Amino acid sequence: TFTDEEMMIKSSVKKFAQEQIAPLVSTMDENSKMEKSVIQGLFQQGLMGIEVDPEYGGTGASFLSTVLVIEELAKVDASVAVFCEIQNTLINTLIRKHGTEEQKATYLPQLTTEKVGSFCLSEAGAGSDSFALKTRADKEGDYYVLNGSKMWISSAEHAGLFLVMANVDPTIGYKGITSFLVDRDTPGLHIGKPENKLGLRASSTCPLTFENVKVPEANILGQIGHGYKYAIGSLNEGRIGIAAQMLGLAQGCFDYTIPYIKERIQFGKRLFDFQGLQHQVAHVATQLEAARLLTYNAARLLEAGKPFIKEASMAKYYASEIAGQTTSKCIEWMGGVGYTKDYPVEKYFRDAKIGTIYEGASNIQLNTIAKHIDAEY
Amino acid sequence: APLQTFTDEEMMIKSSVKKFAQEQIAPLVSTMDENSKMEKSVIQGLFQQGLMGIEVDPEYGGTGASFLSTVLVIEELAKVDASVAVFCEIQNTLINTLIRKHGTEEQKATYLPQLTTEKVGSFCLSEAGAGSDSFALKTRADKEGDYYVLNGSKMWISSAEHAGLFLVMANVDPTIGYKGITSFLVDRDTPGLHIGKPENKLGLRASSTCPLTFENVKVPEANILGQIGHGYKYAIGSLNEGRIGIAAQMLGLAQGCFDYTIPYIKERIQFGKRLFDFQGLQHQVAHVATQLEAARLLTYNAARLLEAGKPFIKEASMAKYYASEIAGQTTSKCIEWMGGVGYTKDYPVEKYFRDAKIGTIYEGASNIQLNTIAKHIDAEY
Amino acid sequence: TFTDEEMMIKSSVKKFAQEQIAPLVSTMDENSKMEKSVIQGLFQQGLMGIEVDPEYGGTGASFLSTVLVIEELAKVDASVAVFCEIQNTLINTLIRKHGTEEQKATYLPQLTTEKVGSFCLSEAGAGSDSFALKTRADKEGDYYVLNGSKMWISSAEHAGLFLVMANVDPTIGYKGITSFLVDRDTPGLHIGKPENKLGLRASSTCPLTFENVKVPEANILGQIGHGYKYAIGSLNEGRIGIAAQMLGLAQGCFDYTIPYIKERIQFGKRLFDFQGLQHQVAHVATQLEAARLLTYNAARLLEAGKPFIKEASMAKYYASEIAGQTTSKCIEWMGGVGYTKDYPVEKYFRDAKIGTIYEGASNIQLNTIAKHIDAEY
Amino acid sequence: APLQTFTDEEMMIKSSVKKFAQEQIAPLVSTMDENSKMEKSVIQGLFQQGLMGIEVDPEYGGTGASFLSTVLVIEELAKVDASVAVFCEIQNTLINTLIRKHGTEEQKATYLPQLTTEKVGSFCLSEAGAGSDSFALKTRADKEGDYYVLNGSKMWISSAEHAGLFLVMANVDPTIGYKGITSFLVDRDTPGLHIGKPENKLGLRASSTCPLTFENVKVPEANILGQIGHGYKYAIGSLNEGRIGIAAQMLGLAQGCFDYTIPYIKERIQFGKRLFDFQGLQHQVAHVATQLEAARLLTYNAARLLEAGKPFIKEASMAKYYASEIAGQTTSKCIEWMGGVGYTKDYPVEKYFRDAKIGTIYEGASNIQLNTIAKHIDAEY
Ligand SMILES: Cc1cc2nc3c(=O)[nH]c(=O)nc-3n(C[C@H](O)[C@H](O)[C@H](O)COP(=O)(O)OP(=O)(O)OC[C@H]3O[C@@H](n4cnc5c(N)ncnc54)[C@H](O)[C@@H]3O)c2cc1C
Ligand SMILES: Cc1cc2nc3c(=O)[nH]c(=O)nc-3n(C[C@H](O)[C@H](O)[C@H](O)COP(=O)(O)OP(=O)(O)OC[C@H]3O[C@@H](n4cnc5c(N)ncnc54)[C@H](O)[C@@H]3O)c2cc1C
Ligand SMILES: Cc1cc2nc3c(=O)[nH]c(=O)nc-3n(C[C@H](O)[C@H](O)[C@H](O)COP(=O)(O)OP(=O)(O)OC[C@H]3O[C@@H](n4cnc5c(N)ncnc54)[C@H](O)[C@@H]3O)c2cc1C
Ligand SMILES: Cc1cc2nc3c(=O)[nH]c(=O)nc-3n(C[C@H](O)[C@H](O)[C@H](O)COP(=O)(O)OP(=O)(O)OC[C@H]3O[C@@H](n4cnc5c(N)ncnc54)[C@H](O)[C@@H]3O)c2cc1C
Ligand SMILES: CC(C)(COP(=O)(O)OP(=O)(O)OC[C@H]1O[C@@H](n2cnc3c(N)ncnc32)[C@H](O)[C@@H]1OP(=O)(O)O)[C@@H](O)C(=O)NCCC(=O)NCCSS
Ligand SMILES: CC(C)(COP(=O)(O)OP(=O)(O)OC[C@H]1O[C@@H](n2cnc3c(N)ncnc32)[C@H](O)[C@@H]1OP(=O)(O)O)[C@@H](O)C(=O)NCCC(=O)NCCSS
Ligand SMILES: CC(C)(COP(=O)(O)OP(=O)(O)OC[C@H]1O[C@@H](n2cnc3c(N)ncnc32)[C@H](O)[C@@H]1OP(=O)(O)O)[C@@H](O)C(=O)NCCC(=O)NCCSS
Ligand SMILES: CC(C)(COP(=O)(O)OP(=O)(O)OC[C@H]1O[C@@H](n2cnc3c(N)ncnc32)[C@H](O)[C@@H]1OP(=O)(O)O)[C@@H](O)C(=O)NCCC(=O)NCCSS
Ligand SMILES: [Cl-]
Ligand SMILES: [Cl-]
Ligand SMILES: [Cl-]
Ligand SMILES: [Cl-]
Ligand SMILES: [Cl-]
Ligand SMILES: [Cl-]
Ligand SMILES: [Cl-]
Ligand SMILES: [Cl-]
Ligand SMILES: [Cl-]
Ligand SMILES: [Cl-]
Repeated sequence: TFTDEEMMIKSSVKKFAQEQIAPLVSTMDENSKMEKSVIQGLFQQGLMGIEVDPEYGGTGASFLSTVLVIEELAKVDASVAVFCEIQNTLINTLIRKHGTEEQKATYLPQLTTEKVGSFCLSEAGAGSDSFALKTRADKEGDYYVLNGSKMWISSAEHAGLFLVMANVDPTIGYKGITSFLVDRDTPGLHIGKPENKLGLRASSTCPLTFENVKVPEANILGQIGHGYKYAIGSLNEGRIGIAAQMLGLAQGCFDYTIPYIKERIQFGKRLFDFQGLQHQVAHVATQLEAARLLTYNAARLLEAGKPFIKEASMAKYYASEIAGQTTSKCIEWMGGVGYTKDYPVEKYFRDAKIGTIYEGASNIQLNTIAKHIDAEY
Repeated sequence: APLQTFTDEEMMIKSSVKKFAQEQIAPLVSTMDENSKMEKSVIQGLFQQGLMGIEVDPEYGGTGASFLSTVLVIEELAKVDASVAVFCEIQNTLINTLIRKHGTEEQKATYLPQLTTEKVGSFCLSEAGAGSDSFALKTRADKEGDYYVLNGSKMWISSAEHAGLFLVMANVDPTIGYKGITSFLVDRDTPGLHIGKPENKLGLRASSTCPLTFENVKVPEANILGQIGHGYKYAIGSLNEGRIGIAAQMLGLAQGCFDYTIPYIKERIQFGKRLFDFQGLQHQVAHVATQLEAARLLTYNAARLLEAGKPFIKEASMAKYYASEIAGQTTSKCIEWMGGVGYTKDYPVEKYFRDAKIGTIYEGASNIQLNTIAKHIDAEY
Repeated sequence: TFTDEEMMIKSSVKKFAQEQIAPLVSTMDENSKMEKSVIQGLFQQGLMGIEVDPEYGGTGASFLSTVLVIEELAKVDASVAVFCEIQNTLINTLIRKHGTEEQKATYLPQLTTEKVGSFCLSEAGAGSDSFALKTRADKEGDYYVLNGSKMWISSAEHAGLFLVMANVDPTIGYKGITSFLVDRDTPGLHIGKPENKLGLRASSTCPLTFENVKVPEANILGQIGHGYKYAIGSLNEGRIGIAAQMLGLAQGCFDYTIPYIKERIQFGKRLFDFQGLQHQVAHVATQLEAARLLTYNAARLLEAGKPFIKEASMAKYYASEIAGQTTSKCIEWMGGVGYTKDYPVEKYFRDAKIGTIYEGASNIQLNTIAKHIDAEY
Repeated sequence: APLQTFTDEEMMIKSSVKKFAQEQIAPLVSTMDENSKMEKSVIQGLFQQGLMGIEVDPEYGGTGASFLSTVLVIEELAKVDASVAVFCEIQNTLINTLIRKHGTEEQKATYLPQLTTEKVGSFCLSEAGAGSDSFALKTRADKEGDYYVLNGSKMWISSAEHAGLFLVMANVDPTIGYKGITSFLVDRDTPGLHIGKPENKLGLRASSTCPLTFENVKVPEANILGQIGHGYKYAIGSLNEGRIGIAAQMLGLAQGCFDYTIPYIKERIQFGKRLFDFQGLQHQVAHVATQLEAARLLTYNAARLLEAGKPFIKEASMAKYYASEIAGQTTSKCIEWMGGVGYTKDYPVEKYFRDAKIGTIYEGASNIQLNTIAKHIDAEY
């Protein structure tokens, strides 16, 4: 039961996705390249500043709107959904919450209209162990020198803004981790070739290297040493976003597959009429239902200002795990055609597999959930 | 708002039941299980606390609360004793609802004040040859003057040992199949009605479960509940609601089991660590917690859909299937997390395990839930 | 494919179980009491000395014969099976392997004819962490004083011999653990009342208290400080025994249930003809087949003198887990009648649940398998 | 003796294929996957190593080895590349077996020497309207003098791009249903036979999978393989063995993936620990190891049952179902254990994952395997 605005935004995104994205899904996947038409369409439609204030060109909508947009996009293409998720839930939120009036006035208008941001936390030696990051920041008078590397950076290929976590004092561990706003065009910053991936292929995923990258002191986001707090704070909200992506992906796969099994006839009946298959369908539908409830409930808790971290982890864990199961089963229900790239279900399957890995792997979600359970008893 | 946000009345009712269960039920749980016998004090308490007429209008002695209140009461009772919870669920969700929905004004005035104050009802559908296939029931009702004569048998009748009222589904015209099935309000002490000995069961042992036989049982024509030949409709309609009620029971028992077990694994030490600090065990606990959360949301959402007058049958089936399946998994894992002590009757987790197993069988076995969900999915595409 | 002797032993055990045990299963379960007639029959049939040399009244059979016997008994009553498994795989084996010729001459003739043995490792503070056992043994000239308590001792109510693990020097930790042959009627040895259990109810499970229990130095089994090794060695073999018990229990439950679902009619069909149910049955059958192959292969690896520990753990883990799944499903396939004590499937379900707990709980089995996988690469 | 105790010849053949696969196949696996194109060198190499006539008698240029040897060759190949394994599986367990078991002495003398040395065969059963329902195939064979004229189409034909021989199931009398189905030996260069474009696939990409069409394809009556109208029996007979072959492929690919992943999780450090030392991950690994072990035993036992002339169809279905299902779970878990690198094509685990998914679909989808298993269980009680 959504507000009028939430319902309108959902219907608008559904139309946009069907008309502007669906025709391109296959070719974007094949060539690991999101089309400019889609990217600029997202900005044009106000989908890159959903919660940002209108004064900065934002839509001014609710967090649940962002969730419904992510879900609705992912029903067509999970790659476009995460592209939208990163901008809204990681980049925009961090700048909204911790930016100075100066930083907000500068960056938010660009971020709602044409500039793409990348969230730069992970390194080769700091994946699940994010706070072991070795990218360092040395204060030299009016600027900081950044040295290190990042790995797996989503949207980096054409990003203009990099939100970079770097340690200003490695002798104090994670409490030296600080957030920096870094412009693309700066000596020493290199964005490498996008990875060649199993799925999520249209979402660029690039290595970064920082060779004596110089960042003005005014480009520190928030307080020195609090960057670890901002990283995991934004990722707590990001887990709801990834729950929504995984949900939408799984739903889109399911929605496509049921009409097929209704129409396909073997042994004189609809595939849907074999009870073994009906039971698998019903089991999966129940899991999709549970996933949707967990995702929306986490979102509503966040909106209400209630504790939501355990619930966000629960949604991301469950939705990502059941998206793997849903997509795997849909290929089977389709049979042979499901194994071919002429049908969409094999892409949903390839895309879903990422969900149990990024924004905190499944084991990490369970660790977080257990910590919360320990504190409740 | 979040699914766990309740009205003031819902919150107050939940709180009262928690207190009542802990004070009046918990000390008797073990004895009742051991002896397969519900205590009169507990039955009296349920009535005295208003828990047998939760949604019934205050004009008939009821509390006039929401359906979600009934769900919360069942859950809360089941955290302490699943057998007491089903006793409450049958009265509210099957018996009272059938009469509230399909009774004449005279029938409501006559039966509801008794059902809210002292009289227990039994729902009588199933037979030896008609379990999942309920509408193959062979109990027949033959019209003689202004009465019907009932002949046949029923099986698996819960609360029969104490019930004053039996809501009996019987066929008035077996040649038209299910469309002959009719609901009858049969009083306990009607000549020809025999209540057999209670089953010796794995769990839910304090809830009496008895066979019935009908030998020329005379029932006035006025004692038909609703329209002749619509008994099948009324039975399954009430069971659609009862499925949310069984979801609530399964949820509550799984939660009670889990809540008991976590403090133990935090306290118990092996290899110098709390059991809770073994990551394998932690992951299992977190996975189970997630399933409990999903089961809760499914159950409450089904209840809210029902309250909003929205379609709820698929969702009720989803809640019952899911809650019952994860109640089995939850209780099975809790025994393991407890270790050896979990396998003994000196601890409560083995009873929760035995009790949970019924949830995938009664009020429509799991396969039947899946068949129902599939029918709705086919209609949606 | 088995040897002529293995086939003959299996066939005679099947007969003995159906004629002498089956009629008593319900009552033994209801009363939590093993019948003396059943115990006498086990000894009389040569089932309590399966691999013991004929010198000592044994049957002189193979280890796989012991596995087949435990499986066949468990098809009728898991409680009777474990009684047999403890005697053969834990007690007899330890005395055969580590006994002096005088100890063998004394105890093995008794253990094959009338005397029941109990294996005494676990304590309240030492279950999974067995080697944290606090029962101590002090040498006082020609004897050892044992002080402490044990928990969960199977067969204790009837046992004339207790094989006890006690620590002779706790500063050395587990390397002080030593094994002692203790006669029932020794002062200071108190056997508590049997546990009131969920299942395996006919197998007595008692606490023991050792208040200054004096064991002659002649009654040390093996070398001092090597008791930890004997304990876990016998338990490696015991794990194959419990796999066989769990296999038999699950197979007996399955074998009972299939005729019912073929005979029972709903909606004008045999229950067996509903495809959802068929698929569940076929899935369980596949797991039963896999559990059997794991159990027998582990047994053959032991007999061939090949490494078998990883394989024994895999068998016990898998067979116990699928015994729980099989019995849970069988109740569902039977419907209402499966939930009543008038039918046998609810007992199989209560009995199966102990399989993932005793003889090293599932998590411990997985830790062991992981240690071996670690060593293979 | 344990199921992993082989004959000296079986051990020798396993070792030989391991060496061949590592030296001749491993370097090319990524290119073949990327290009969807099997390399000529690999196919030539399979023939040269004697891997395309494993069980064929030496009088026809075969090795005359055991069926378990074929299983071990398939397993060992799939550890490196499941596409190459299926290429070998079809030739040995479908094509060579059909002709060995049901060919005349003349057909054996003509075809087996070709098939053991240079000629690839395709097995042509499935159609767009006849997948799981194979025997609903509509390809017709009409008698015209001493010849049969084939008309229709096939779908999903593996190895078609390279095949010189097509074993085609066609119905000579559609009015008698499945009893009209007949196997035909059809040369690639027969007029009227057209091989369509290879499918663009999720995995198994180096194995060509093509549609066929038959326009008045004239076959001499001597080219019927076996008895007219028994082609349904021959086809499903060969598929019962092929199910053990696919079990072996799924087993080998899962094992290869597993074997690659364990050293990685031993060496990768996070939070100061090897990934292998996180107990949650350890338990997942141990669980997967147990499943692999169980799949191996099911696979080898089914093979040994077949060799002993014992009933093996239920066991073959159990092996294929179980191995395919756990290959999916194994490869899915390996990607997770690897983390980010597992999701990239620079590492080999994502290909195992994509390849494994075909296992639950071809050679009789999982549901069909369960149906077959159930039919045998019914006969046993
Ligand atoms: C396509 C893609 C896009 C991404 N997007 C971004 C991005 O935009 N910005 C960014 O900063 N990062 C991004 N990530 C990085 C992502 O968050 C990491 O891949 C993830 O955190 C896991 O790190 P890892 O790959 O180093 O795996 P590892 O940390 O090496 O984990 C491997 C396995 O070890 C297990 N494991 C690790 N630690 C524990 C533990 N303590 N307990 C139990 N199990 C454990 C994990 O659960 C996992 O199963 C992206 C990654 C990918 C693949
Ligand atoms: C303790 C207890 C209390 C009960 N309470 C009551 C009560 O108060 N009043 C009352 O009327 N009944 C009551 N029931 C009856 C209960 O609802 C039935 O046991 C249940 O509906 C199953 O019927 P059955 O036992 O005959 O099993 P069956 O119908 O024989 O089912 C056996 C198995 O077959 C499967 N199956 C059956 N049909 C299909 C199908 N079409 N497709 C796929 N699978 C199928 C089922 O899912 C199940 O797994 C109670 C039962 C018990 C055990
Ligand atoms: C009926 C019965 C009969 C028995 N028979 C005998 C007998 O004859 N003789 C005898 O000596 N003993 C016997 N046992 C004892 C049995 O072996 C123990 O109950 C078992 O080893 C577990 O010990 P615990 O009960 O203290 O549970 P705990 O050790 O407290 O374990 C509880 C849970 O914690 C988990 N856990 C513990 N350690 C770890 C770890 N390192 N990593 C991950 N998870 C962990 C366990 O897997 C389990 O899930 C019997 C027990 C029973 C119930
Ligand atoms: C890469 C590839 C290679 C192949 N190789 C060959 C080859 O060389 N030669 C050849 O002839 N064929 C080959 N096959 C065809 C393959 O065997 C079929 O795809 C398979 O039998 C499934 O048929 P289908 O694709 O039409 O799916 P369908 O028959 O439409 O099945 C779709 C789904 O419906 C379910 N279903 C169908 N019937 C039932 C039932 N009765 N009960 C319960 N569930 C049911 C299935 O289990 C599956 O989940 C190949 C296929 C592929 C994709
Ligand atoms: C967050 C992280 C890195 C912390 O692990 P670890 O180093 O073991 O953390 P801890 O020792 O428990 O705590 C360190 C600090 O983090 C905080 N913290 C840890 N998890 C948190 C969470 N989920 N939410 C908020 N704070 C958290 C702790 O409160 C502590 O801060 P303070 O000293 O100010 O109280 C880990 O749990 C995690 O989530 N890793 C995956 C990160 C991720 O999602 N990456 C994906 C990037 S986009 S694909
Ligand atoms: C309800 C029942 C018996 C019907 O099975 P079946 O005979 O296959 O039903 P159908 O042939 O699909 O339809 C029969 C009638 O019931 C209706 N119906 C079936 N399921 C229904 C449901 N869940 N809700 C409402 N109506 C339902 C049908 O619409 C039809 O009525 P109409 O002719 O008025 O449209 C079966 O689905 C079921 O739920 N069985 C278990 C019953 C149960 O829960 N027993 C427990 C008692 S307490 S333990
Ligand atoms: C065996 C036990 C107690 C060891 O605990 P743990 O902390 O892992 O011990 P470790 O540090 O691994 O090693 C201690 C010694 O035991 C040995 N050991 C451990 N597990 C072993 C096994 N499965 N087989 C053989 N030896 C084993 C080690 O080799 C070491 O001996 P050495 O010092 O001579 O090399 C534990 O893994 C276990 O299995 N617990 C359950 C015990 C059980 O089955 N109880 C049931 C009784 S009847 S229900
Ligand atoms: C075999 C097949 C096609 C037919 O199923 P179905 O319609 O239920 O067949 P049935 O009615 O049970 O029996 C039809 C005939 O086939 C026989 N048969 C069926 N399954 C058999 C099996 N597994 N082994 C041997 N014979 C079998 C029957 O005995 C009967 O022949 P007879 O009249 O001589 O006794 C189906 O079960 C199957 O296996 N489908 C998948 C086919 C496959 O593997 N395709 C892959 C090609 S390569 S990817
Ligand atoms: Cl803003
Ligand atoms: Cl991108
Ligand atoms: Cl009312
Ligand atoms: Cl009662
Ligand atoms: Cl789930
Ligand atoms: Cl001996
Ligand atoms: Cl005993
Ligand atoms: Cl399994
Ligand atoms: Cl030959
Ligand atoms: Cl090819």
